[PDB]
Amino acid sequence: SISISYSTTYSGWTVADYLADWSAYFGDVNHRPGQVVDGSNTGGFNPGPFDGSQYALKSTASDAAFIAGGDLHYTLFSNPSATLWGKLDSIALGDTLTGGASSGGYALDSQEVSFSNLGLDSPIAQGRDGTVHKVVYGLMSGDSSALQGQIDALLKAVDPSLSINSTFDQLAAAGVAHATPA
Ligand code: HEM
Repeated sequence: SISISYSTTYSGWTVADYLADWSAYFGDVNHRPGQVVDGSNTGGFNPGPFDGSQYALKSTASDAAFIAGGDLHYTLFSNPSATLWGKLDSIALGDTLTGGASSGGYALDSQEVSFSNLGLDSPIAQGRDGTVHKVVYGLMSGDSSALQGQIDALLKAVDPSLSINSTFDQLAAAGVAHATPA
């Protein structure tokens, strides 16, 4: 089942409000044709260069950052082009990204919320329609809708009363979340 970690700061927030707000603040890095700039809005893989157990990206304007964890692959120019696919187990949100391939991984100096045991697996053949691609490219674009839809499905699978409209505290009471010190 999905497992959610949250700073006590967010105990009374709904997941949806937290995500809508975090993503709006992270803001669109404009990773689109004509605007991709290596080292500015590409993010990076560990160990990389285009595959690894983590993909991480910091905002081009705020300190906000996220880390996707699992077994991830980016096709670059190979068919189907510009596709992130593979197994996505976790998404961590916060600010102040640190690390990288030369450190052995990425971390957030301030990790606010993480969603683990996501169990998302997208085959390469689905290309940019795959869930993994939609979730992460949505985040890169300042749009947590795809992530929200996957979290909602995972929460309903535990119990239909649970959803992104539950508070983190409600989800902790339901057995799927736990707090970390603020
Ligand atoms: C090491 C990380 C990455 C590098 C170096 C990279 C590089 C590129 C390059 C060179 C382009 C062509 C457009 C341009 O140059 O302006 C591009 C486009 C694109 N990339 Fe990335 N990318 C990375 C990560 C990702 C990730 C993780 C995703 C999805 C989750 C993604 C999704 C896309 C999409 C959707 C396009 C536009 C495709 C289109 O509409 O033609 N990229 N990327």
